[PDB]
Amino acid sequence: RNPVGGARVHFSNPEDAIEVFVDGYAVKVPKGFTVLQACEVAGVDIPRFCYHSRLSIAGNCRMCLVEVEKSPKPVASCAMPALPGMKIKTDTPIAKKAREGVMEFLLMNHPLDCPICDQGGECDLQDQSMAFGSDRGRFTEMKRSVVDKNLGPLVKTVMTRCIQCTRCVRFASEVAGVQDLGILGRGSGEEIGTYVEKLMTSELSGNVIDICPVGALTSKPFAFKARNWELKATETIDVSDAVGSNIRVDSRGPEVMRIIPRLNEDINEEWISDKTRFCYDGLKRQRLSDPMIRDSDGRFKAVSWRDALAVVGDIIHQVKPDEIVGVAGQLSDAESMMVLKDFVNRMGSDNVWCEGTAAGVDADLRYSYLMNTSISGLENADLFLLIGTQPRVEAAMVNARICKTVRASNAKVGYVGPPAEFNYDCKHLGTGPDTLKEIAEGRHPFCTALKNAKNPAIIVGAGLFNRTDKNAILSSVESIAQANNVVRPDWNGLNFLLQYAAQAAALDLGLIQQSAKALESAKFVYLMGADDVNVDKIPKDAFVVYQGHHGDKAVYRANVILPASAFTEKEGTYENTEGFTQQTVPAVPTVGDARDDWKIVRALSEVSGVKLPYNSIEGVRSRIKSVAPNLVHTDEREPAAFGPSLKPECKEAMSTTPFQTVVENFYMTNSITRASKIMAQCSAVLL
Amino acid sequence: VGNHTAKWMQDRSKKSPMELISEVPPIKVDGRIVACEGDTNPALGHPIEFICLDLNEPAICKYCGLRYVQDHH
Amino acid sequence: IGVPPNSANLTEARRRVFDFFRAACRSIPTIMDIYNLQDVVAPSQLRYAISAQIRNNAHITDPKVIDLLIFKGMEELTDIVDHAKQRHHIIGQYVVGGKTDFLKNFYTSNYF
Amino acid sequence: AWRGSISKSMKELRILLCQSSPASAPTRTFVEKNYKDLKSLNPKLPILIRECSGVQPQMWARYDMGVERCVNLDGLTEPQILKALENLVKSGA
Amino acid sequence: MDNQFIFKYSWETLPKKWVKKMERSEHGNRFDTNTDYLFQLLCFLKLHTYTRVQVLIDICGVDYPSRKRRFEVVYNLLSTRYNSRIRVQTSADEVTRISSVVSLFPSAGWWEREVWDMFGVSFINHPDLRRILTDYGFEGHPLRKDFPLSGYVQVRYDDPEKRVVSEPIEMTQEFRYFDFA
Amino acid sequence: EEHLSRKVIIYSPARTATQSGSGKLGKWKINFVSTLKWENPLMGWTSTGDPYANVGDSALAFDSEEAAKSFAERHGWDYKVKKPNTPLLKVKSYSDNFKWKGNPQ
Ligand code: SF4
Ligand code: SF4
Ligand code: FES
Ligand SMILES: [Zn+2]
Repeated sequence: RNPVGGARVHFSNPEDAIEVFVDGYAVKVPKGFTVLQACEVAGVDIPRFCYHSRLSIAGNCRMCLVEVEKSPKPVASCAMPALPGMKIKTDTPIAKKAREGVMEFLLMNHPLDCPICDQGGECDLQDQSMAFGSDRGRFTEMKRSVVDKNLGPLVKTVMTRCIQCTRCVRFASEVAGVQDLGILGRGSGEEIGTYVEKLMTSELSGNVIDICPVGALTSKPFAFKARNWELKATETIDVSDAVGSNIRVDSRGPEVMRIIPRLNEDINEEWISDKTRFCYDGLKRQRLSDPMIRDSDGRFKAVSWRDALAVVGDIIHQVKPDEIVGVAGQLSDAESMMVLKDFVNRMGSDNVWCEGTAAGVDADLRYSYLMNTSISGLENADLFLLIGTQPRVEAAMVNARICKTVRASNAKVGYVGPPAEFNYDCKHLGTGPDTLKEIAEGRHPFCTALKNAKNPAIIVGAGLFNRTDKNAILSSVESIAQANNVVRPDWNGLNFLLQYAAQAAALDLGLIQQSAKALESAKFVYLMGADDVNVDKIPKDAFVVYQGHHGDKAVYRANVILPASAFTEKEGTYENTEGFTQQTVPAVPTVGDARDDWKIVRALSEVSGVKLPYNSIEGVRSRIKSVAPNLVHTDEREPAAFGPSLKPECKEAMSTTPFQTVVENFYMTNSITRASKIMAQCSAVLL
Repeated sequence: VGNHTAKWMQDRSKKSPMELISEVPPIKVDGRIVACEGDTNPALGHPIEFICLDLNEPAICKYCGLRYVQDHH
Repeated sequence: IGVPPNSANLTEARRRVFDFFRAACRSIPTIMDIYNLQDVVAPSQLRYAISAQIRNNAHITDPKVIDLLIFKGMEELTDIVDHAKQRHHIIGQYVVGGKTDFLKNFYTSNYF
Repeated sequence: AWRGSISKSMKELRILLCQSSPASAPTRTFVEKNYKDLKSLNPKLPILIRECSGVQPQMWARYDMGVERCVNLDGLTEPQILKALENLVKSGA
Repeated sequence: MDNQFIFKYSWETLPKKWVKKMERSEHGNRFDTNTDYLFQLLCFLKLHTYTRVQVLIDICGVDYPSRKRRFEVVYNLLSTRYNSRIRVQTSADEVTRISSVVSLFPSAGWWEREVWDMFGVSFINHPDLRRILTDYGFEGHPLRKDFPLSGYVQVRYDDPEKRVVSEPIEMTQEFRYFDFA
Repeated sequence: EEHLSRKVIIYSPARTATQSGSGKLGKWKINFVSTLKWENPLMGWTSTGDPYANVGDSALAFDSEEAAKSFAERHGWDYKVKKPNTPLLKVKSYSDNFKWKGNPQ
């Protein structure tokens, strides 16, 4: 029998396996599995409300009761460990009657507001009432009622629907790492709340909407807007950061209605950040929809594609080749970056790079800008040393993995960098490179803790990559790693945390800034979605072309605007921090006269007189095969082939400037988020 | 007058339902709980809704917009 | 008259192809009259279109596929002749009477 | 002295190889044996080592105007991978 | 003549190679047969003294895209002599012609035309096999699962040509698929 | 002809995150990536001109990867397969809620 949901079962050793019977059937499960898990392996779906596979067992809803032979009482399958020879029955009259009684108790005080409850149509309570207890209600007394609580602009609250499953409280304590929700009172009058007035400030707060089985906690911005049966589901990935969280995009017509997490055990474990979940509002706001050239009065005027491309092509031939600069945005896909690099190199320029701190790093070896441990591999670490990175605001899901590892395996965390608020206990070791020198020289309790660690993990933030003393910092970090045997054939504990979705693919493709001051001497600047570059460094007489879907400052400076597709409207290749390559899936049509980025670059190259040897995205990917073949081998995990030993020795001195903060505002990180009501309100109240 | 009502109502001669329901004074109740059916005949109203009156602010029936307050405290 | 059994091999299927092609060509004057094409297109262009349709499927090796294609061609010919739907430059499914394609498609739309 | 003049001749050098395949073993040995000296002698030359699970051992050089040349490294010994590099540096550059 | 007698007697009397599957159920007695034996089986059932299946009630196709032979052709038959009903089924694909039963049941003529129109299954020895329900010159077979509900073309009056004409479809409001599963 | 050359995706839709039940998995679909829709300028209704607007999610279905791949290759479409993500069952114990913190450090 196939396991429920195709769940995979891993056996450490076949000797450590026991035999249990689920409705006569023989199934084999690892030692330590619960009765419910054995039922799932058998393919039998046990109803449940309070149990969640990613949260500690509670056993309070009593909906998972089954009959076990020689047991006097019905058994809570979610909590009872499986034993050899156990005979589990799930469809006996005892189990059915227990389920009917529990369902009757659940619906006793439940409000009659399905037509106004957003959970309607995707409600576990409705389905289990239809299936297990198809008992005619007989409760005729007065129902209890509960007042609503204010939890912020993201989570809408209707507490009459709450069934006291305590999933939200356990999520807050165990996953979010922010203990704000509790269960107050006693008996039937117990109420989930914060007691004092306070809003849920965790960056993972939005997941309580997913985990709540009833409509007690719902998305406030999504409130009442649609029913689940009229939504089209598209399976794609997020581009808010360099994590590549798997998401499902729900749309109705040419509009994205909501974004909910998608299961991926290796990346985000059915969780997403609040930025990922609530940034969809900006997709329909301040969209660049038509090509524009600034008119005589210095005002933008809408034109056709041919006219704008002719203008850009004509003016790009009037500058020196070293005076052409192309910058790729943080949301750029690999195909457009490759086409941009080819176009700029074929005009005789080498000034192509991706916006962000890691613009001019050494990209020779792939280990030097990727999380070599892998996100799932972090759970095996016994010590964490974070150098110049705030994972909570830089990579929310990576920080969630670190917090989960700390909670479960009692791993230690040492932090070097500016003061920051962590959701887990961690020693502040210092603020800058002097701490790195101290760590290298030893004589510290954390130094011997690092030496006494079996699987230590160093995580270096990409924000340190733009410092003047970058080589010295990297050399010191690698010396620390070598002295403590951090990199071994059985353990790669050296990691570099990127911040932008496009950064990994850009580094793989070789989009590296050679001249450190090429922007200050440029006369033709192509900003392909690079809204985060500082545009006052551009000379006032330079011809600036902006291509993208949003924009605030670069749009003001741009002489020509070329509307581009958004990540929800195209199929593009993105690589995350750990070197995992994924592809987006189109969910909605583009707006106005927008085009895909690589299409725009290829069209301009043809207009400019350069003939690129590809006319489709397949040709672009075949070209990419000659540069970074790992970018076209999508959804594959591959270990590092080369390590620190090949790096040339560096003797640069160590500067005294402390580490700076990369993400000043978690909600304001990209042009999509900066065009959203909800993100602005979160910045206003949740920060 | 708000953005919600302006999406469908293109006549300003009459008050919108939002203003009309807001003009109905809160119903005073002896007790901390009240059940609203939206009609004197329950079969002609909306599904019964039990509303808690523990807060000082008037409590709103989520089906018909009627508002209730505790009479004494 | 009745639907024949499937061709046993490629030889008899080819014979059925030749019969269908002859029947299609012999009906060209009727089609020219029905659609008033005297001043629009030559009869040989119709013959050439039919033969080109036959040639574009010259790689087929399964006799059953050939038999089905012949049956569909006969039905389409019958509807063209017996139940003509006059348009102008179009009979049934055939149109009667310095930049690469990528740039034209890009100027057209974002869906190629 | 050609090894110290690679930057003057090409803008970018790429070496594609398989991590585990025997066909890529000479290329992996060449990288492990020569990258240190090549990068020390050419500190400003991007030498992109890109490994992929199923690619044939290849080596690419990118010159001016985006012109590129490629050499197939299959069936080659570590010193002949060095000759090919010298040829790429000295001719067409 | 009850469904127990029909099942047992047909097992005892029919040539074995004609029937691959026999179902006895309150939903109906069902015989499955290869396409090459369908005609002979139906002739036997019609002529044999103990069956006298004289009325062909209908023929219909069912599309199963997950199957190598995606089409299933169902023959619903009736014996007024014995007040009993029988269902006989065979499978088919997009290019394999099956035997017509018009010479056995004249009523089959139009039902076969319908199967060909709706699904694309062809019938050997059918005297006049052309589409019967769709518009003249229709392309495709609408009851196939992959055929879109609104089709591919629509018609409108064209004043410059002074006639009704066909163009590719354009939907003011697309059909909304509500997935309640 | 014109619609037989389009590119499609063969995939198995994953389980929704709003429900704990798993009864809609194991099905295989052919995504036609129909993303050309607009608003009718009379009533604001969502209009389309793509015949495969909803057939991939309403009618066409396949019980296995192989069946969908065979159908796509018989119809001549260019298809890419996306393997579905599946959960990893891990040893969980209710006793873990009361783990000893050890002697004070
Ligand atoms: S949670 Fe909402 S949809 Fe579910 S039973 Fe309660 S009111 Fe109905
Ligand atoms: S609010 Fe939802 S998740 Fe929290 S205890 Fe109530 S029903 Fe459970
Ligand atoms: S799921 Fe086991 S008691 Fe709730
Ligand atoms: Zn009411």
